[PDB]
Amino acid sequence: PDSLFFTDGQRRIDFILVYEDESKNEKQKRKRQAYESNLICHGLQLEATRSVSDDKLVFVKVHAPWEVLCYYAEIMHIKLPAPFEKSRMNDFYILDRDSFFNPATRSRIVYFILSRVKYGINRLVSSGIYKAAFPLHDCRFNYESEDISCPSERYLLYREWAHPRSIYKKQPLDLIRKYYGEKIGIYFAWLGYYTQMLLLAAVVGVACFLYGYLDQDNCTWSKEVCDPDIGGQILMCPQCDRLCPFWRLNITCESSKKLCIFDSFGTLIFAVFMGVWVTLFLEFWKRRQAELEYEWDTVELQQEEQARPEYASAVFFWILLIIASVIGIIVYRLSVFIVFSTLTPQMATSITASIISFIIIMILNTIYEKVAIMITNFELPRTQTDYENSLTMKMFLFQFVNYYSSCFYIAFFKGKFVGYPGDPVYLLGKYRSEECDPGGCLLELTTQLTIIMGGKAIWNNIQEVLLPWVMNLITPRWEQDYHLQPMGKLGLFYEYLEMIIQFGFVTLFVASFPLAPLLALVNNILEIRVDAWKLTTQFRRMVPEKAQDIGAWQPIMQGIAILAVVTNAMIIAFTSDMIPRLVYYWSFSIPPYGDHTYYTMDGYINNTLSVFNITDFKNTDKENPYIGLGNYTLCRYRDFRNPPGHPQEYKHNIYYWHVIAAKLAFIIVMEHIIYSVKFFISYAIPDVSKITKSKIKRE
Amino acid sequence: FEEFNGKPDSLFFTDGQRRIDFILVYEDESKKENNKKGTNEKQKRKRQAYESNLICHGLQLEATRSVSDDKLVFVKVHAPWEVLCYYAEIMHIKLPLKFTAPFEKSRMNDFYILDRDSFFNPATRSRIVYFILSRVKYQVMNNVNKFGINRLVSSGIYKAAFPLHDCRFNYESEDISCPSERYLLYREWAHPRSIYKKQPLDLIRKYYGEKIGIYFAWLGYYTQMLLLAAVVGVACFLYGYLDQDNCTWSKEVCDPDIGGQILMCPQCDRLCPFWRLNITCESSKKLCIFDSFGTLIFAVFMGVWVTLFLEFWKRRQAELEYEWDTVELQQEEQARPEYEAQLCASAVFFWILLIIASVIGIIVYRLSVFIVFSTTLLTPQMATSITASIISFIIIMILNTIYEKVAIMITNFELPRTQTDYENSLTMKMFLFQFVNYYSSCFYIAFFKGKFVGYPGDPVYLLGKYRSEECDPGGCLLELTTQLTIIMGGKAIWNNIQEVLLPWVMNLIGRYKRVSGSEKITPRWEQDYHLQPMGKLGLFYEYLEMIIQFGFVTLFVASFPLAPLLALVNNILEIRVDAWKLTTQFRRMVPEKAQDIGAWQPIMQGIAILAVVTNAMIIAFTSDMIPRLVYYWSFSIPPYGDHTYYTMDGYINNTLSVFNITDFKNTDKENPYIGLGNYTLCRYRDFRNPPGHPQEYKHNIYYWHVIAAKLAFIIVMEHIIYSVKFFISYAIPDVSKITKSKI
Ligand SMILES: N#Cc1c(C(F)(F)F)cc(O)n2c1nc1ccccc12
Ligand SMILES: *[C@@H]1O[C@H](CO)[C@@H](O)[C@H](O)[C@H]1NC(C)=O
Ligand SMILES: *[C@@H]1O[C@H](CO)[C@@H](O)[C@H](O)[C@H]1NC(C)=O
Ligand SMILES: [Ca+2]
Repeated sequence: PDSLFFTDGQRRIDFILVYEDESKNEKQKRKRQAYESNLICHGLQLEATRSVSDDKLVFVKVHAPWEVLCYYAEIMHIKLPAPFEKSRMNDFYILDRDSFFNPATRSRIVYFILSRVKYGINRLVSSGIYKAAFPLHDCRFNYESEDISCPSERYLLYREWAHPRSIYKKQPLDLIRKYYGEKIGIYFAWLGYYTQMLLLAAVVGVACFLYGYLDQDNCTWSKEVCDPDIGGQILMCPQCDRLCPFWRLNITCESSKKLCIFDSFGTLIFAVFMGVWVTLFLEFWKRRQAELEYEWDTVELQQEEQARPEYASAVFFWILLIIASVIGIIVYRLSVFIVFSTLTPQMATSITASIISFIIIMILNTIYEKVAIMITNFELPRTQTDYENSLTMKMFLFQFVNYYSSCFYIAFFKGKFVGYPGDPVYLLGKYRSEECDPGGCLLELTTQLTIIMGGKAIWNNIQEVLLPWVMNLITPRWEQDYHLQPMGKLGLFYEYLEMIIQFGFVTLFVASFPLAPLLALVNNILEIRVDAWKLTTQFRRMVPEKAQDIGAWQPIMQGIAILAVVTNAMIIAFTSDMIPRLVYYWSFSIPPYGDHTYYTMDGYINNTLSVFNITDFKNTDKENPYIGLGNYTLCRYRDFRNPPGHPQEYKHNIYYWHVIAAKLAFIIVMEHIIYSVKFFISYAIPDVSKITKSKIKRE
Repeated sequence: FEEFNGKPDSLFFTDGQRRIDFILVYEDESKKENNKKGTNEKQKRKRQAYESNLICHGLQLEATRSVSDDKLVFVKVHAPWEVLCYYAEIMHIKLPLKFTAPFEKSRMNDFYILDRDSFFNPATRSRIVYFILSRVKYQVMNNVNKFGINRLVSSGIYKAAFPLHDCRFNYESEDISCPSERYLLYREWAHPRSIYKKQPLDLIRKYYGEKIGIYFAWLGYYTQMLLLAAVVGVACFLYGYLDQDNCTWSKEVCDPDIGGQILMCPQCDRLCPFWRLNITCESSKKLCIFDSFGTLIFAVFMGVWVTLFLEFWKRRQAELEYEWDTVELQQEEQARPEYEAQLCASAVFFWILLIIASVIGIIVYRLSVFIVFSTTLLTPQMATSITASIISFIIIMILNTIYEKVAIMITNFELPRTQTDYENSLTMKMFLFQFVNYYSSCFYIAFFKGKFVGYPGDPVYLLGKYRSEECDPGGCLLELTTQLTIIMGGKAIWNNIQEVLLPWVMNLIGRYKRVSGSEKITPRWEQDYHLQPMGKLGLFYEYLEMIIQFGFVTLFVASFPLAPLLALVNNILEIRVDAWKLTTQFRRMVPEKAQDIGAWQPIMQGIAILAVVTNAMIIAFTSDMIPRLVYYWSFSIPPYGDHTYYTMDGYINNTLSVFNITDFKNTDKENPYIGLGNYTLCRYRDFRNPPGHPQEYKHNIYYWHVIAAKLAFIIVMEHIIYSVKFFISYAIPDVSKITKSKI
C-alpha cells in the first residue's frame, strides 16, 4: 500500500539499492554479490523487490536496527537533532523507541555507514555494481498519503510553502530544516531575508525614481536640447568614419528626456543610500546567521578530513579571464556594429544589440562552466570541500567577467579616450574609439543592464523549472522515486551562483538604474517558490547535510560591496554628466565667465560644446570624412577644448580642468564619507544590538 | 605579636620558616580620634571582622608595631600550602614544567617540587592572596553585602596593602638564600649603565608579572622597528642633503639676479612693507632637503612599515602568549563592579568639550604666533618660529593636566559596570583629548593655514581685524617640521625628567617629614611603605605617551624624515627611565595577566588607517612638490612655456602671480600698500590671472591643472598604499613556523 515500512514489518526504509540482474565480466557480478553479503552481515536488514512495471529490475532495500544504529551513531559526535546517551534512556522521555530519531537523521547516519563501506556506493553506481542509492520521500505530493502513521510531511510542506497560494505567507523554516537539512534551511532563510531588505531598497529606489520623474518640466538642459531655436542650430560633427553626415542635436529629445530621469539628484541620493544599505545587509545577515546557529542544531562537531571519489597553473586561469573579458567586449561591439549597419528605432536597435549580447553570454556560459570544471579537476583537490571552494572561485570569476565585461566597457572605456576630430584615436590601427552622444552612455548602460538582468532571470527560471507548471496553469514508492532524478553535487551551488550574480548586478551598477532592487525583489519572490517546488517535486530526496553559514560566498559579498562603492563613485563621476552641469551652474554662468546675473542653467549646452574647424581635418594629411556634406564649415563636438583662433589650438581649456577637479573631488568626498559611515556602522554593533547579546547570555 | 626582631631585610616571619605575602597597615586607636567615636568603633569592628575572616579562610597572620611611630601597626600575611593550592585550582592556574591538563594536587610527582614556598614564585602567591583579600566579606548592613579591599582604602580603614620587594635595589640581601631579583634587575636591567644590553624579559615577567612584561616587550620591539625606520629615514634625508646644488628652484630663489628682482607682495596690513624673495634663500635650502622625492619615498616606506610593524607585533604577541602560558587564566576571567557604583548627555558633553579643545589649541597657537610677531623689534625667522613653538608647547603641557582631570570627571560621573569598562572609557576619552590637544596646531599648520586667503586686493578677514595667515612661496612645510620636532622633542625631554624626578622628590619630601636623624635599621615592610603607591591605573599613562609618540611618528612622517630617529633615542631612554622608576620608587604592583597591550591596539589600528590619508593630504596640499612636477611636465613646453625640453628653469618667475597695487578695492583701509610709493605691482604666492585680462584675478588654467594633479595624486597614493597594506597583511601568516611546530 505504498507504505514507508517493510512488508509485514514495522521497520522504516533509509535507502533503495536498485540493481539490474546481469541475466537480462562475471567478476563484477561476484563483487556485487560479495558486497551485498557483507552489507547483510554487518547487521542491516534487507528485502528484495522486483519492479512492478518490469520484472528484470530488482530493488535492494535497507533499514536501521535500533540498537546497532544507535550505538554506531553514539560512536562519534552526533547529538540530538535533551542530549542522547545510552546511559540515559529513562532520564528523558522518548516519543517512541522505534521512531524517536528524525527520519532525516536516520537517513544521514545510515548514509555515513554506507560511505564507510568499501568493496563505494557512488563508485558502485559508476561501475554498475549498484545502480543507485537514495532515500524515499514521506509521501507522493499529488495527494496526502493514505497511511495514518506517515505524517505525509512532503505534501504538507508542499501545500504550505511550495505552492504559490502561500506567496504572501511568511517562511516556514521549521519543516524545511526538519525535512531537508541545514543547508537548504539556511539557504532559504538567507534568500528570504535578502528579499525582505530588497523590499526596503526597492521602495527607496522608487522614491528616488519618482523624484526624478516628477521634475520633467523643470529639466532645463533637456528643454533647451529640444527647443529647435537652441538645439537645432547646433550642427554636430560625425561620430563615425565612413557612414555619417553632419547631424543636428535636437534629434535626441527622447534620449534626453529618458536620461533626465536616471541622471538627476535622485540617482546620487539613491547611490548614497545604497552605500549604507549594503553594509546594513551584510551586518544584519551576520546577525541572523549567528541567531540561526544558536537556535538550530549547529553545535555539532566539525569533521576534520574526508576522502574524495576521484583523486603553477593559477596564472593560466587568469589568461582565460582576460580572453573572456576581451571576447565579451568584442561581442558587444560587433553586435552594436551590425545592428547599426542595417523615438523607438534607436532604442530598439540598442535593445537588439543587448539581446544578441545576452544570447552570446548564455551560449558561452556552458563552455565557461565546462572549462572551469576540467581545470579544477586537473589539480586533483585532496578533499571535496577544497574542490567546492576552488570551483566556487573559478566559476564566479568566469561568470563575473562574462556578465560584467560589457557593463564595465560601456560605463568607463567607451567615449572616455577619444581625441578631437582633427586627431582621433586609433589604438590598434583602423579601430576607432566610439564616442557617446552629449548626454553620455549612461542611458545605454542602464538599458544594457536591465536587459541582461531581466533576460537572465526570466529565461533561466522558465527553462529550468516552469515549463510543466506554466502548462498546468494554462507503482510502489521506490519505483516512483527512481523515476525522478538527482540534483548532483552542485545544484545548491548553482542557486547560490545565480543569487550572487543577481546581487552583484543590483549593487555594482545601481546608480545607473535605480529600479534594479525592485526587479531583483520580484525575481527572488518568484525564485524562492520556484526552487521550493522544483526541489520538492521533480528531484529525488537528498541526504541532509549540516552547514553553519552560506559558505564561500560571504567573502564574495564583501568584495562585491567594496567594489560597488568605488564603481558607483566612478559611474556618477565619469559615466554620467551631472558634475559638468553642476560646475557650469555654479561657476560659468556668472559675469566673470558667463553672462547671467544669477546662477542659472540657461545656455548650458550651447556654452559647453567645443567647436571644430574642417580645414584642420587631419594632422596626418589623410582622407577626411568631412569632404562635401554640404557647404558647412564648423561643427561642434562633445569635448572641452579651445576653439580655433585661440593661442592654444584644440587643447584642453580651463573648463576641462575645472570639471575634472570637480569629478575627482566628488570621488574623494563620496568615497571617504561612505567608507567612514560603513566603518562606524560596523563598529556600532554593540551600541545598536544591546538586545541580542543580553538575551542570549541571560538564558 | 611583637615588635621588630632585628633582621632588617628578612622577608620571612619571626619564626623564619614562613614567607610574607602582603602587609596590611592601619592606624591604632591610640591616635587622637575626633568627630564621632562611633564611626571609629565601626572601623575597628570592620578590622577585627577582616582579620577573623582571613584567619578563618586559612591564612596565618602576625602583626608588628612600627619601630619609629607607635601609632602605625604593620600586619603581615602568609599563605599555607592548602589554601594556596585550593585557590590556585579554582583560578585554573597552570604550573611550570621542565599535552597539558589543569593542575590537581594528586600529581605532585610530575612537577619539580622541592619545598612549599620555593615551588610557587612570590608573584603568583601575591596575586592569589590579593584575590583572597578582594573576595572576602566581613559584614552586611542595610540589607546590602559589603566587601572589597579597595573599598577599605577608599574608606580610610586601611592606609595601604602591598607585596614586598625582594631586597634593597642597590645591595644584595644579607640572607644568602635570597634571590635578590631586585638587585639583578637594577644592575643589568635598570641603572642605565646597561643602556645597551638586551633587557631580560623573562626576569621582568617573573618579578613584575605579565602585565609589565608585555608592556616592556612591546617597548623593546617598538624600539627595534623604530631603528629600522630611522635607518631608512636617515638614508632618505642624507640623499636629500647630498643633492642641494641640483634644486633648481632653490638656486633661482637664492640667485640675486633672479630671486632678488622679484618684488614680493605684503602678507600684512601695515606691519610689513614690500620685500624681495631672495631673503628667503635659506628656507628654500631646507625645503629642498625635506620636500625632495626622498620625502615621497619615505612616506611610501612608512605606509609599508606601519603594517610590517603591526603584523610583526602580532607574531611576537602570539610567541609571548605561547611562552608565558597565559591561556588558562585568559579563559577564566571574572570582574566585579566598582565599589563606587555600589548617558547620551554625557557623550554629547564629551564631544562638545573635544571640539572646544580643538578650537582652544588652534587659538592658543595663533595667539602665541601673534604675540611673538608683535614683540619683534640663526635666521631671525627661524628664531621666531622656535619661540612660537616653545610657547605653544608650554601651553599644551599646561592644558594636558586640565584635559586629564576633565576626562577623569566625565568618566567618573558615568556609571561604568566594571573595572574594565571604566578603563576602556577612560582610554577612549583620554586618547581623544590628547589627540586633539597635541595635533590641533599641527593639523592647522598643515591644512588650514594659508589655504583660503584671497588676492591682495580682497584679502580674507575672518570676522574683522583677523587677516588669515599665509605661507612663503615654498610653503609651510618647514614651519610644520619645526613645530612638530619641537613638540616631540620637548615632550620626550620633559616627560623623561618628570618621570625620573616626581616620585623621587615625593620620596625625599616624605623623608623630610622625619628630619630627625634616625639613621637606623627598619624592617622590609616599613621601608617599602615609604615608596609611592603607583595608582591603580598602572601603565595607562605609559601606554598613552607611547601612543602619542607613535601618532607623531606616523601621522606627519611626510614632513619630517628624522622623526623615527627622535623616537628611537626617546625609547632607548624610556626603557631605562621606566625600569628605574618602577624598581626604585614604587611599591610592588600586584601581578596580573593580560593578553595584549589593551584598549590601545584598536587605537594603533585607527592611527595606522588615518596615517595614509593624512600623509597623502600633507604631500598633496602643504608641500609644493605637485606644482613643481606640473611645471616640469606641462608648463615648460612651447604650448605654454618656452624651453625645448623639460626643465625646472624659470619655475619661480613663471609660477608666481601679479597684482596691480592701485587695484586694491574696498573703502576700508584705503592705504595699506601705497604708503611706500616705490613700485606699482607686487607678486604673491598664488595661481591667478595677471592684471587686465578678461578674468583679472580668477584662478587660471595652472591653478586647476595643479588642483586636478593634487587630487589625482591623493587618489592614487591612497589606493596603492591601501592595496599594498592589504596584500602585506594577507601574505603574513601571523604566526611563526617555530610557534606552529611547538603549538
Ligand atoms: N639644514 C638643516 C637642519 C638639520 C641638518 F643640520 F641636519 F641639516 C637638522 C635639523 O634638525 N634641522 C635642520 N633644519 C631644521 C629646521 C627645523 C627643525 C630642525 C631642523
Ligand atoms: C530640430 O530642429 C530643427 C529646426 O530647424 C527641425 O526642423 C527638426 O524637426 C527638429 N527635430 C529634430 C529631431 O531634428
Ligand atoms: C637681496 O637682494 C638684493 C638686491 O638684488 C641683493 O643685492 C642681495 O644680495 C640679496 N640678498 C640675499 C641674501 O639674497
Ligand atoms: Ca614611561
